[PDB]
Amino acid sequence: DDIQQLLKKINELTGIKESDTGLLAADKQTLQSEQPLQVARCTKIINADSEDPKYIINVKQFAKFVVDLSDQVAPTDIEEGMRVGVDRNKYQIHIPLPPKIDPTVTMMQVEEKPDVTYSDVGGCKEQIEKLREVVETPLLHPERFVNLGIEPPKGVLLFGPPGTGKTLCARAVANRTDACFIRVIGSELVQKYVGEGARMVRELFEMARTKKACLIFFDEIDAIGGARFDDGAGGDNEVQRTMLELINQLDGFDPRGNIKVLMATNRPDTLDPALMRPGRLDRKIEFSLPDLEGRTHIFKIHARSMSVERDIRFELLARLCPNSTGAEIRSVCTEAGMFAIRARRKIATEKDFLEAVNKVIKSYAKFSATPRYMTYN
Amino acid sequence: LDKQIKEIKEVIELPVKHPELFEALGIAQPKGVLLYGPPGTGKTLLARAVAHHTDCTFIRVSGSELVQKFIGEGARMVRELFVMAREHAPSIIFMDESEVQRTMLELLNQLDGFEATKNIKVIMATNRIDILDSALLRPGRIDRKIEFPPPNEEARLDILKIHSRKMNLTRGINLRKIAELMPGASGAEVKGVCTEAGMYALRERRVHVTQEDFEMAVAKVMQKDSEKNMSIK
Amino acid sequence: LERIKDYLLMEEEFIRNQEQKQEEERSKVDDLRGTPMSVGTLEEIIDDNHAIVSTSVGSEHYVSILSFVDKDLLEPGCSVLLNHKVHAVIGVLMDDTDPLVTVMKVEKAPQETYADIGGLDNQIQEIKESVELPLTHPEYYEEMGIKPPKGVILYGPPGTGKTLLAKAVANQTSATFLRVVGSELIQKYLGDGPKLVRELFRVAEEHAPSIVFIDEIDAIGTKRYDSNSGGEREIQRTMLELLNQLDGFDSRGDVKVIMATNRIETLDPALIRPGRIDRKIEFPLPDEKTKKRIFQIHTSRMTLADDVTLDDLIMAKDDLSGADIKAICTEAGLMALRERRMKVTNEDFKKSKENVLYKKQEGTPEGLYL
Amino acid sequence: RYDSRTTIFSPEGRLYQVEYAMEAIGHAGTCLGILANDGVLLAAERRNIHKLLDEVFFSEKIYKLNEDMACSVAGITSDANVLTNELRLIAQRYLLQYQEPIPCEQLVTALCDIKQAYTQFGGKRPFGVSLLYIGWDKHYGFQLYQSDPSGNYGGWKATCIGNNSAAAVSMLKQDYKEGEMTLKSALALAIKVLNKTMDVSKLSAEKVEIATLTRENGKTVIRVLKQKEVEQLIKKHEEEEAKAEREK
Amino acid sequence: GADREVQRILLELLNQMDGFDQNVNVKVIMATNRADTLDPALLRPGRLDRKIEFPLPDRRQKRLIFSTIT
Amino acid sequence: SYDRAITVFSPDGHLFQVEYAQEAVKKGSTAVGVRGRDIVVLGVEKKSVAKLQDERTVRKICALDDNVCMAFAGLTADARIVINRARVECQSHRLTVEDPVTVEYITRYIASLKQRYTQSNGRRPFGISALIVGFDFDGTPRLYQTDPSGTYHAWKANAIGRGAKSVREFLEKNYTDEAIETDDLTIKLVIKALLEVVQSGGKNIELAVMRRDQSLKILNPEEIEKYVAEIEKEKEENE
Amino acid sequence: RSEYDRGVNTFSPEGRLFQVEYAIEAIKLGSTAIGIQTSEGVCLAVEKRITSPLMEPSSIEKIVEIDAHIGCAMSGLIADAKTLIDKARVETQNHWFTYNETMTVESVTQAVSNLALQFGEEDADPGAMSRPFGVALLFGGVDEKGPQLFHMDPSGTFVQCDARAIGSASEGAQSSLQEVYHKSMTLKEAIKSSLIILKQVMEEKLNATNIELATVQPGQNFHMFTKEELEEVIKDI
Amino acid sequence: QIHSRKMNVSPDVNYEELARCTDDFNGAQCKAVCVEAGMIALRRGATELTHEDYMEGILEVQAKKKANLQYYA
Amino acid sequence: GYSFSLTTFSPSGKLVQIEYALAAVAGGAPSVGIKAANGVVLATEKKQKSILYDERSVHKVEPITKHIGLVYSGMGPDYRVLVHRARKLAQQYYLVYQEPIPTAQLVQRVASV
Ligand SMILES: Nc1ncnc2c1ncn2[C@@H]1O[C@H](COP(=O)(O)OP(=O)(O)OP(=O)(O)O)[C@@H](O)[C@H]1O
Ligand SMILES: Nc1ncnc2c1ncn2[C@@H]1O[C@H](COP(=O)(O)OP(=O)(O)OP(=O)(O)O)[C@@H](O)[C@H]1O
Repeated sequence: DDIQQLLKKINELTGIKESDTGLLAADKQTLQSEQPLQVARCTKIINADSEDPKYIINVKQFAKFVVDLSDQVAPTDIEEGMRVGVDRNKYQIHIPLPPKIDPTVTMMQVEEKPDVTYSDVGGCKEQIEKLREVVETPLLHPERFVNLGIEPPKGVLLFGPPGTGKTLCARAVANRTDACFIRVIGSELVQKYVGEGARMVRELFEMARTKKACLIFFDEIDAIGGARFDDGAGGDNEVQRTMLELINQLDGFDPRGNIKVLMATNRPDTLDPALMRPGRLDRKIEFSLPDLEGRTHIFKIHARSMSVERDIRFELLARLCPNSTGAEIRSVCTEAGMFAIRARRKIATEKDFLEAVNKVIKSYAKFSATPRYMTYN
Repeated sequence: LDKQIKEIKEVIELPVKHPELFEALGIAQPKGVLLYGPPGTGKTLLARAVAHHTDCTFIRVSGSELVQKFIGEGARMVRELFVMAREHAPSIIFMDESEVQRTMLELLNQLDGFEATKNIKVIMATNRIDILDSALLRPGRIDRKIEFPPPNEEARLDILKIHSRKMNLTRGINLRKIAELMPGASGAEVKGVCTEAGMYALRERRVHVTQEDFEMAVAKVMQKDSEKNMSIK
Repeated sequence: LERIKDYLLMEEEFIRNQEQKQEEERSKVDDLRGTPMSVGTLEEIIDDNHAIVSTSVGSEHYVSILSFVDKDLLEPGCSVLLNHKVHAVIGVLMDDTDPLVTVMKVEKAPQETYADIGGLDNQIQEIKESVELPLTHPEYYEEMGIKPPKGVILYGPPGTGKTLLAKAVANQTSATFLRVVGSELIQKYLGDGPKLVRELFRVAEEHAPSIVFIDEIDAIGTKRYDSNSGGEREIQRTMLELLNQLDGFDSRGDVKVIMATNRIETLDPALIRPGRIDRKIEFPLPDEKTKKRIFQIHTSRMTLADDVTLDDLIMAKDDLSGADIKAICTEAGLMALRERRMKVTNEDFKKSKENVLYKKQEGTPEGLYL
Repeated sequence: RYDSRTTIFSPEGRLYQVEYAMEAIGHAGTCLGILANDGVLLAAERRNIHKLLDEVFFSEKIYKLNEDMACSVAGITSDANVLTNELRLIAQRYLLQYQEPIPCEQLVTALCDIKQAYTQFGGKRPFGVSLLYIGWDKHYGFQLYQSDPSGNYGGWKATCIGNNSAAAVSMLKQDYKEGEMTLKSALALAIKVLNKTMDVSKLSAEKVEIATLTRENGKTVIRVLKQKEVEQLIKKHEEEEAKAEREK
Repeated sequence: GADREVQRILLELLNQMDGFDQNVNVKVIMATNRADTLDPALLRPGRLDRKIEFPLPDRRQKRLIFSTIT
Repeated sequence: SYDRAITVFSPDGHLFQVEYAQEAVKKGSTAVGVRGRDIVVLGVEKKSVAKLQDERTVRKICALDDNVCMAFAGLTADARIVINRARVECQSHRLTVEDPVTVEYITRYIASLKQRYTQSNGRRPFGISALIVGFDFDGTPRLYQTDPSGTYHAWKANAIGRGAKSVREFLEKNYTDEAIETDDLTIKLVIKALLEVVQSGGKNIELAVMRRDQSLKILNPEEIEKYVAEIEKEKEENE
Repeated sequence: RSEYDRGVNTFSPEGRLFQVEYAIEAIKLGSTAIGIQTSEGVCLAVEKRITSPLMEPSSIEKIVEIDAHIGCAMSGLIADAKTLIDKARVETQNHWFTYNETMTVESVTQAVSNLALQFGEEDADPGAMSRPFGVALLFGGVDEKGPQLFHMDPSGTFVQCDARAIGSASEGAQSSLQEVYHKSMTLKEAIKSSLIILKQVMEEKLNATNIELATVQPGQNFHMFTKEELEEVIKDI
Repeated sequence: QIHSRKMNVSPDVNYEELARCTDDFNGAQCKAVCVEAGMIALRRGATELTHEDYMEGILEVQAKKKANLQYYA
Repeated sequence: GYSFSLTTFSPSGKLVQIEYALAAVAGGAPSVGIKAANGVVLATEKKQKSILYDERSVHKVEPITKHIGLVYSGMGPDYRVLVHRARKLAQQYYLVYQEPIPTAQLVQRVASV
């Protein structure tokens, strides 16, 4: 109780301290001019007329306004189908407005480069090769394709078991793309308003068209309504419209033109048939569980950073992993280091990995990995 | 159901009235009640009676799922109900159903015991305990699982007297025999015997209920079902 | 009667929290700012200082900015504050996250350290190496070359106290702890719910070291089954956004995820994979030694008769959970109070176990058969 | 899931179809037996009593299988008729080969091996019948046995199978005395156990079937008590309850 | 389960039927020949208090129906 | 692939229905066996007396022939069938070859019967893992165990049934050349190993001994108690 | 897979036979066995992988004697291997009985394969072998032609191999074998080579209990249970 | 043939056999076999596309993938 | 999965297919049997769907032995098969024991069929 009193006394002391403690030219001349300065609400012109132009503008939700040009403007500068700013009080186009950037679509563009080389991805040479000629070689050297008169697929679908490396390869392509890479946020495409997301998909293609040669990565295609049950309830009707808008813009009545689309799905079966149909996505690069040479290579790349005895045999460790995804092989390397940290040995040994191989695969409830059955030897 | 009432009083009335006794004991107050009866007789009467004699806010949430991810509202059935119970610190919530899985999980996280103020006692009163999820049945979420048995011959007499209080029973009526005549009654059935017997008098245009009227009513309330040649086994 | 001092400490703490302009420069800004200021998105930036600002009414008029403290913070997607009438950008953009995200952040953990938990020591070791140890001693992981495991799943039968480990982590964590149920993403509006998952993660990155607890993850992500009837849960889209945040392009920075499920088989394979849950922790029903520590901890702060045999209750009955042990201890105290004895006899504990375990009926004729 | 074929084994090594059949025995007339020093007894509940049904057949749930053995059947009616015939056949087949009445444990093991086979072979469903065996053999004396649809069997001083078996087993375990059963006392235990297990009030003679096996003059004399004999035992139990009144 | 949702309706109706405005009783008349919604709980006194079974018109009852229609 | 069907394989390569049969063995009462220089001994647990039930009928340890005895762990009825077939073969081996069945032959016969059920649908693999301990002609003591998979192995000492793994770990440390030194010391090793997983019941043990020159005898309950007391005294002496 | 793996009766749309491939997978569960054929003779080496100290080493039979001139090594299901091993033992003796001569290693491999092929003939012993066997057998023997090593697979397919590996780590062993094997290798050189490869591909250290070795050469008989020389050869290497 | 008109197909290629192999193929998939065959020849640096290159395209379009499996040889 | 087979047990009660067979028996022409002190009288409702059907052709009450007769309610084709088998078993008894089959025994033998 005395110890509790000491804390209460400490709180009382803090209360005494708090009570005792209690006991640019922009903000100058410019403000006087700024308050009178008038506003000009943005609006979009749809048409123009002879003699008095009488340009009629839809504000954005208000009305079609027949507004004459403002006195201090050039009639030629105001143009049909051009965003403009109209003062509410003077009801005239005081100043024209530059075209809307639509920043949310601009945000999805990667802009930065992920620092992953193709070297880090391992055990999938064939999958890398297939991606190289739909992503890097057609863009880097189109002449070879033209010589055989063969068009590039212009579309790729990466599908495989989870943790295989589909996205890891995609970030590697982004590192050396030498062309705009547009990662797409799947949730962003779904929107509260009906078909608001569909409008965004048109913008996505429009942005892609403006840039010359760009690759769009629709990771998690299932998020972008990648199914078309389209039942009578039509709960997914808004998303289904968004999916169809992507399909038409992707191909039909003039397709991507210079856009290569990379789509990655853990479950390929769920994807809607129209998207799966080629032309929209000509290549079907499925990633697969790595073979023993691949399993050794993934172990070597993951363990190169870790400090370990030089005599460790990755081939034995890979053999002990019968069907392991790349992520699980990475999990063995990290777990092996954690066991060495637990015993406080700075340099790990082969035994540490074997304990990890049991922990990452056998210890997990795989059941097949842990054997209690004598059955087979 | 006097023993059952006392257990209900221990879980709800005792912690709220005397928090210090629990602190002195060193035991955390019980926060869960489940009332389950195969007939289920008396489970609401206890919950409604607790509601009259409570001295605490009583919230009744026997409704199903209209909110959550339906076009309705979000987290109304569970997150909102607990927040309202927080505003009134002495609060008891009576649930009459395990509903849609996401909602049931939200009830479990609210009932886990993050309520430092607590003072929230849930008198869940649903029959068919077997169907109920083990996580809901887990003792921390529901401390007590009181069982309401079909009324015993003594109990049936007591229920018969309670529902015969206003009836003008003629002298010579044997209430004890009438309880014996209906075995394994559902209690509500004992209430039924009185209502049907009174109607026999009403059709006869008399307010004087008689022993025969109770006996005839016992037969009318009682229901018997049989099938023939399916008596294999 | 030392309670009065403790109550005073709590009241004093609340008072302390309750007790937690320039002569000309501030007054000029006060005049410049409107009595009501409306906050709206910034759509376009123009060098003249008149920048297009989007609003709920959509008036995007270019508006001058005169911010005394700084006007260089303007960015696309920033929520600028504008005068109700003039609509000019008043000054530094408002910087507050969405309200639903604010509720998750937890500053006070009721439970103490791992001391209350008993017999889950192996489970404690795993949570510490993934959560507490990397922050306390970052050098060890770098020297090994290992990158610390960032994700953990706690899976166990009901009442194994998986949540208790999470409460213990909250008690001793440098990282801000965001406690979000998996069932707290029921947003009715199409969209919004996957966006809320993005919001929780962006806040975690803003708070730098952070621990995310998602109790009852079964609701947010299970199976990833097809639409079937065509109702379309949209929950699968929400889970996919969480899957994207944990390991879907970019990086997770320094955010650690703890997730708890009564049933782990139902959870979809992609979510429960290395890279989203590097370490997996299993809580088994307590055995005998684990039961002894739990029984002692629950009865530590109560009157105990010499007659009571803690070992007898633990050995005689096998199957009771850690929560069940606490319930037996609370029930035993109530059993004694019925006899008006504050002290608890061995008889009370024996009666208590029977009352708590009446709903648990298991097994069929599997006795003579094997 | 792992149901249908008796052949499939659940991931927990459980044969659900066999388990379902063992649970099914519950929906059947109560059958109970007491070992009884100097005797043995089988008691059954005659369910489905109706005014029109004749009940001409001697017995209904009690069938002799040999000069010195008998069984009471609880389970699917058709399966019972199949098993009773086979049990009768095995008894005579042993007599033909060895000219001695079959030892009781052996008759039970043989039917149990047949019942066991149905569970191991895919085509057939497991038998839905469980039965109690009363007999005297020179090797082990008076014995009582129980068989299960699973094919497992056991020897019990007292046991019950149909309807409220657990209630009878609980009543039997407390009331039964080892070595002091003394036949007439065992008959009383049966009437008292029957009153508790049956929901029937007053345990009328028609509802109960009692068969007693005794060794008289070196010859087993299986007898099914007539209604008048059953009635006197019921009246004695009722009188004993009247003596219990006031004292209880 | 699918069937569970229909069961949820039976529970919701049972909760409403319980005791409704005693004196201003909301009398409920049910004519469903369905055993699935005919749970013992619906048949319990306090829910469907009175049960009336309608026999096929026999002689005399038929004579009345025929006379009225003719 | 599919768990339900004895013959369907799995993409990994497993006949799951056979493995599901092994589970029934684990749920069976624990049984242990040791190979002694002259006294091979098998121990059983879980007498599990049921009050009004006679225990002569329960027979977890059943002899197959004079020189060979067996203890089953798993479904009781399936075990009765395998024991009887093994008993018939032992007599038939004497009719076909006038020499007593070597222990290996009867274990190979039991393995073959078990494998034949595994091979085709329409039959359920037997849920038992019998331990066969006996002395062959030429007086060599041997212990073998048969899995439900139809495999058979020879073990110096082994445990089957509930808590078999715990008993084996105990034997790994306890089993030594010294322990089999004396006939009583071998009986003691079975009792000590059985006691660890038999709980504190003590009475719930039915160790049976094969003299390897005489016949199988089930130890008297009193004799078993005397060994248990002797073990307690030795533990006290160590303290 | 994607269905069509329910029976060997069904055929894949691709035309592949599933179940036969699944049985080929079962061999991987087996311990590695390495066989090298040289003019001096055939050497067979196996990883015993003893599960427990208590279990007797002899009961695990990874190398067995089909006949004096033929020895076999099995990776895969133990029970399945026994049925095939018995047939080879009866057949070698029956060929002696009918033809008074030693059966060639290739002919025994062919005879065993004939039973292996009947995954579902639907005529032979109906109710037997409804599924493919899961064992790969390496048959090493010296016949009239000379030392010969033959590998059979669960699908009834057999081939003569100068050097071969079966079981888990077979893939690793084969790659090592191609580098080590040469036509002039002596049996002694091959025996050292097999254990060196076995040590690299087995997690446990190659102690004498861990590895069982066998050698059949024209001058001697089966001699396929080197005993206590398992210690001698390992120590020298 | 219509899609491959631009590409330098060998005269040896027989479209009818390829068509018989491509059962249940949508027209776009038939175009895909031609497009992939051109890249497959490009990978080996072939001046012209042989029938076997077209067969490889059919497998890649089906995503079947091909390898020696034994139990076949 | 249950109610489609008689080879599998109900996951609780009894095989439904036998109960469905009882439903077909219930959908049958009424059959009344009255045992009396000196005899047994059996009867059935034989109504032809149309006047054309001859009432002197197939007979619902058919003798099985001189002293034994059978009546049926249920599917008519199935009855003829058991009418023949019951009659045959009565003849096999006469050949084996030279006595007309007792009625109780015939019922047991017919039931086994
Ligand atoms: N072949 C590989 N080489 C290197 N690292 C790999 C490989 N495969 C997986 N990884 C590891 O797994 C993670 C990469 O997973 P990635 O980003 O490809 O997503 P994914 O899990 O395949 O996608 P999804 O969840 O959609 O199935 C990283 O930890 C990476 O190091
Ligand atoms: N002991 C009793 N004394 C008097 N009336 C009783 C008694 N028990 C039950 N009743 C009457 O019968 C009704 C039966 O209520 P019961 O609990 O069976 O169902 P309910 O009202 O739907 O509640 P719940 O859903 O919790 O079971 C009571 O509401 C009351 O009207």
